[PDB]
Amino acid sequence: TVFSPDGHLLQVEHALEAVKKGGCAVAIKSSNFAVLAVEKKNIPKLQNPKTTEKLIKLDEHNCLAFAGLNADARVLVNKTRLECQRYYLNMDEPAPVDYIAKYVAKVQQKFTHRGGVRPFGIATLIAGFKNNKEICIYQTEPSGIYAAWKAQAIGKNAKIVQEFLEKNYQENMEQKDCIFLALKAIFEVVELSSKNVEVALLTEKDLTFIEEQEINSMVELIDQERT
Amino acid sequence: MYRNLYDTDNIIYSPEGRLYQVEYASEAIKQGTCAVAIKSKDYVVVSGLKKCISKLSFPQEKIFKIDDYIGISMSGITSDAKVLTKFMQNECLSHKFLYNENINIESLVRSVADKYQKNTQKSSKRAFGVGLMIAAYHNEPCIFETRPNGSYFEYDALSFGARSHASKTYLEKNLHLFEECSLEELILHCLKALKCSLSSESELTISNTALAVVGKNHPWQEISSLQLEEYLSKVK
Amino acid sequence: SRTTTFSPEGRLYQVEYALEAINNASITIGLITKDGVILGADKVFISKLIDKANNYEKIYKIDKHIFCGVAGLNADANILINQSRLYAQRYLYNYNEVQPVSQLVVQICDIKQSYTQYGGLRPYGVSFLIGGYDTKDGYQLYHTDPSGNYSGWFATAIGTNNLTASSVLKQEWKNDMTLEEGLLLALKTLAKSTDTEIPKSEKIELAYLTNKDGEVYQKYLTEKEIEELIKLYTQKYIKE
Amino acid sequence: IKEEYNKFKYDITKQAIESLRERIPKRIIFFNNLVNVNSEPGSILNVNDLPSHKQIYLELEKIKTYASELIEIIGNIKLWIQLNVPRIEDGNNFGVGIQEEAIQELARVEESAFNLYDAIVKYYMERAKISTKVLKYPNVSDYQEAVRELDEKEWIHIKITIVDMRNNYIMLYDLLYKNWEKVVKPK
Amino acid sequence: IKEEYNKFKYDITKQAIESLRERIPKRIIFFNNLVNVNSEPGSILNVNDLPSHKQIYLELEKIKTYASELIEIIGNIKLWIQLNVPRIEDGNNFGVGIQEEAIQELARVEESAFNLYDAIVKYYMERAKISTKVLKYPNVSDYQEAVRELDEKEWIHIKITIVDMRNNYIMLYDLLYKNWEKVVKP
Amino acid sequence: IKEEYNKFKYDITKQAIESLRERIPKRIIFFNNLVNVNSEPGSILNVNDLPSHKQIYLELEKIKTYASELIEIIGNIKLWIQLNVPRIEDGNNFGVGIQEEAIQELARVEESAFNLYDAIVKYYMERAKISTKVLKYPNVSDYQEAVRELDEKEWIHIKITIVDMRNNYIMLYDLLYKNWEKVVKPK
Amino acid sequence: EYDRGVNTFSPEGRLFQVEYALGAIKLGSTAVGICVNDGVILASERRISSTLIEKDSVEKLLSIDDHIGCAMSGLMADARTLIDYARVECNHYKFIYNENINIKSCVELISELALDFSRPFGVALLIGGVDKNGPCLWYTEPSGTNTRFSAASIGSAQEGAELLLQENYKKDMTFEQAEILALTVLRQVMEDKLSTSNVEICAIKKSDQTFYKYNTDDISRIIDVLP
Repeated sequence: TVFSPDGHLLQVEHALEAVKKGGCAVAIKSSNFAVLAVEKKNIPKLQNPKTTEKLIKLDEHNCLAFAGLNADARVLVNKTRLECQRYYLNMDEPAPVDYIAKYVAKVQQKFTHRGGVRPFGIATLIAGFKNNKEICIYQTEPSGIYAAWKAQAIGKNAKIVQEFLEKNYQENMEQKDCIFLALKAIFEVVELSSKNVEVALLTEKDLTFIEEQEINSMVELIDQERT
Repeated sequence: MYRNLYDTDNIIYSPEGRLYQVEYASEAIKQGTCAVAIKSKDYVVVSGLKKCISKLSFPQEKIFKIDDYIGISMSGITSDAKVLTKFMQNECLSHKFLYNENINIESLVRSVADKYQKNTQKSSKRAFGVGLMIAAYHNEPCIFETRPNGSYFEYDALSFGARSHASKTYLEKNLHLFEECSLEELILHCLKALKCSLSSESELTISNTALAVVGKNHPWQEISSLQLEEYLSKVK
Repeated sequence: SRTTTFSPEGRLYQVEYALEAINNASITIGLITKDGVILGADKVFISKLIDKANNYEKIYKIDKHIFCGVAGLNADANILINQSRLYAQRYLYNYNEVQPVSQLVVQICDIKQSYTQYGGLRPYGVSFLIGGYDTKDGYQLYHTDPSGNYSGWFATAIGTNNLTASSVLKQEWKNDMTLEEGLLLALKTLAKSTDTEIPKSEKIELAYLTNKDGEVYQKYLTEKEIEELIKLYTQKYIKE
Repeated sequence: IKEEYNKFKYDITKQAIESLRERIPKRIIFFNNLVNVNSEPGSILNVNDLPSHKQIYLELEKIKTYASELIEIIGNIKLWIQLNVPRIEDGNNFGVGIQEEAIQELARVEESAFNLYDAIVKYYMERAKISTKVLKYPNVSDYQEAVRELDEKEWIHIKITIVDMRNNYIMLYDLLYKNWEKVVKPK
Repeated sequence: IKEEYNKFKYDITKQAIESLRERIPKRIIFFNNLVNVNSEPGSILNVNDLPSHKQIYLELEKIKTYASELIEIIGNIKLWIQLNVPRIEDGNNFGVGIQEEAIQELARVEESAFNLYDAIVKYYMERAKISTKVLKYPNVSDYQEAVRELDEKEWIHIKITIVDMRNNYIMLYDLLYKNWEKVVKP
Repeated sequence: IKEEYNKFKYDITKQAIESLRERIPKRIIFFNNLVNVNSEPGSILNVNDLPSHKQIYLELEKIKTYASELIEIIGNIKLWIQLNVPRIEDGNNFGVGIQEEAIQELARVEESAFNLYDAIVKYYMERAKISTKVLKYPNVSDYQEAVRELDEKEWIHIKITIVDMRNNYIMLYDLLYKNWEKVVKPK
Repeated sequence: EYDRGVNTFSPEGRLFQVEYALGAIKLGSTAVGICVNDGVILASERRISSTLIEKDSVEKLLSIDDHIGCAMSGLMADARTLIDYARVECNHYKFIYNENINIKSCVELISELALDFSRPFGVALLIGGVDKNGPCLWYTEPSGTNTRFSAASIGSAQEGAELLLQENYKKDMTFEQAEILALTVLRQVMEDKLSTSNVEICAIKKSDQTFYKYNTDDISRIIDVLP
């Protein structure tokens, strides 16, 4: 990996563009919880659970929904879950989300600076807890940059979904209201299939999923809101 | 088939017989500022001209210090010159620790010139493009200098790339420095070299020309910021 | 260029050619039944001078309860089998129990993923249908690629003519399938993929797990599939 | 003036989408209705339906209409592609390469339709010179055969122009459609 | 309008496949019966079987028919591959090269047949021009020989054209048959 | 002498900025108002409104005025870029290629507009030559038809120059605007 | 055109891979630091264009130690690696020697890490502090040239701020004198208004010998003086 004659990096901008051809994933912060959202696709009558392709855990309080290369997340998560547990062994405290995000960003940065190593073509977003009872959703890019957010989205056509989220983002919301805002982000997959969107409600330091039963009760209301 | 094949690698040789990658480093020292040293009978003075990049900036240092009786003055890139300074500092200080006598000058430059040699045969590491200027005094004041290829020349006066040709010609006809035992005439003779070899219509020496002396009862005493502009930077 | 470099489109080159290199290899069929997972194969015949009675290089054995049907470079397939047999045994040496296949494909796709990321070496032109039985979630059938993006399945038809053979399992497959009915189901898709109507029986090989609380995992002989081939004649579970 | 110029860039974008979604598909079917792809071999490029040749004249008049409408449509489209190329930079300019290939093909088709205007002038000039020789040398029969063959030549060229027209129209729409995301965004 | 456009896409694909399965093999056998490969040397390209030359005239008319049918067949086949070119990408585009090679080979044969109509005009124009000179200079005997050699030249040119037709038809079919899996789904 | 030269360098810089911010945009709107992009196909580049043909003469005369204004404006701009080329050095000169590319395209447009004068002399010469053939051979109708057909071609050719005029101005302006920092300060 | 190797020279006596990164530092956010006789004052922008950001996770003025503050420019993902290295060696110096490190001894080690012969670090800093001998301000480059500056500027708009400081710097300027001066140069080159959120000044006083980030409340009383 070397520079460019004007000043860019041909090995990083290529990798940053590689995450654009991947399933979209949107996260949203709240008062004392942070619901996540992801939109995947599967072949019908085959591939029953999609081996939990998104919404990976790292600890009891640190969810992670990546986007991009599905095969390159295993090495990224296994090199993270190990560090999330190693921190607990050396500091006797569950790893804060500020440290995990600072570690995932250092992992991708350690792969572009070195030579003869392909960069991690994967952009993620980590939603967890800080040392105090707080919740700050982070977001890391393959270049190595990272910053917290109140809402963020990555994946295929992430600009049009992040732009919509920039307008109707309220300050503090309700558990169902915050889900509806994340469920109003089906602006990537046409017809809003219930077998495509997957959300998890990370609350009270204990992650949990969201059953498809209440999904249909919320995904059907969007069709009766465009008129 | 020529002019572009034998140019970018430190391993290939030209069909004529010239290592053109190392030859660029010898020319890379010419883009730096000028420097000049005078070897008298018992003293050695080094005149170095700094380079103020901007009005708000400060002139970067040119003349350094290695030991009490050993001080160098780089001329080239600050990237590799600083590395050779640390290698020369850890080497001479180890000699005063492993033994008690001071380090021999020629036995020191032999280690520094060897550092250029180790960074010339390997394909990965490039050559240090920097023209060193080692001025010291142990028993007879000698002045040594290196190039990207391993070399030593017990010079009596030198110049370094800015207006070296205008400065070399002044030293070629000024060979009375050996009998100019008076330090005052030496520093005026050394500063006269820069004054007659500076750029056109530039400021002569407005406290931006580093000066250092070394001799019999003189350690590497950097010329203070007051002793030069009182009479040395005022004679011309 | 090398595998370390990316492409302006975002895809890769070495892992993309390997995905196409397995398309020129023989087909393999995966199938989960209500009794045990079964597999299919296609012995490519360079000539009629092979043994054809004792061996077959399309379905191997990983452990006493985990078995895969390889498809791709037969040369590079032997390394991963020699690498998966160690992980299937190092887990037993470290935890005194059988290894779940969900924890095996992760242990084996990472060895592929590690090649398409550094080292400057070529990737593994191999992809296989690995299935087995476990106490945690019953029978399973996973499927790896040269990139490492594994995924669970019910029926897969990688090798040559995948899209045609996979469509057969979209309709003819049922949620409830017995062992004998599943074999006949997987026998037709193995034959019509090669644009033929009946297998020559000096061809395709099948395997099946069907844990009878001991994981028998019996393979098939050239005479045992004759009865299966004869049953296809009467009851034809046709192309459609 | 600043408003009128910005209005023009807006005015271009409108015209381009209108041409690709309606004007171009309509012409594809139009030219196809004159020379259907499903015709059997030899039923198109023949001479069975054949002073100056008034029949060829009438066919050329329709051609000139077809030539005019083609050049006008592509020209704003060509300019429109030009308006979307980003600032020239070193590296990560894969999209300008896609853009340049599209501009190249548009100019090629334009040269093809443009050459019809010059080719029609050549027909009348060349035919007249040989005919003068027929008047001067009425028994050398090859001059009269040359006249006959020239009409058969021009008749074939007229139809080959229409098929190439037809095939280019679908090829232009299909080409832009596949690379549409790089056609609209600059980089 | 959306329906009419999609309907066209169905009609082209049929015509291309139809030409390779029936139209192209039939012409292979057709041209071979006129210029058999098993003929002894000199028995094809000869002048043994030889105002305007009415005998030469009838054969060129047949040539124009052969030329017309070739351009019509190749033109839809050429168009069909063009609709099958995938989106342009950097790398892993070996299949577009076959397509590029295919358009080049199809266009080469097409341009060759296309130039015969202009070439036939050149024959009559040149023969008529020399004939005018014969009227002006009736005793210079090489002009009478000139009439003979031009006809022999055109007769040879006619026959080299028919073998090239035959040879082009087989080279196109043989190339597509061997590379059949890669031409449709590159 | 030193003063007049330095005065010249100032005079160039003024003229260059003045031309791009005012002189060039006003002419863009001017030519666009003559050939509006929103016209439906075939209504501009047609021949519906069509001794020598005095009517055709006035249209060619307008082109030469337009041609004059184009060559003069671009020529000083080209010189300005040339005076802005940095000293030739090895490496980090991707931008000089961009500068060179701008000069290359600018010279191309200049040469293109320059060729109308050569194209216009050829028109009168060919039309006069064909007319001699009509007087010598008054019954071969294709010579009279060639003259008629010639007028329709030249009328179109006049109009194609105007569309290319319009489109070249935009291609030049868009390129310079986006690459403004490197043409002035290539570093 | 010689661009394959990383350590290739030039026939004119110049480097190539280092010079590529010389233009890469001219794309980051602008910054400006003034070294006065009483201390060092820094300033920077805050490109938080998207309002969904937390606005505190992204910072341009990190801290090397409690006595040395610095700025950043260029590749933000690589700038953190050098700052993390400076935070180690400066702290490692305090463990060996009880006194705080000198900037002349700290900038020389922050420059030697940009001499990896990987790739050169495309980042320029504005390391400043009040270590000893009064306050000093240094400006490093990827080439390794460490030039002590009295008032400099790094960023995409560093050209305009260069000539402004030359016509405004006076040696007898106090903290409050330069604090307004540290904002008038930012008011010139700015595509926004100098609000209480886009500016993130901080200073190191000579008295307490420690740095103190000027919060949102303290900067409001300085941005309203209208220079």
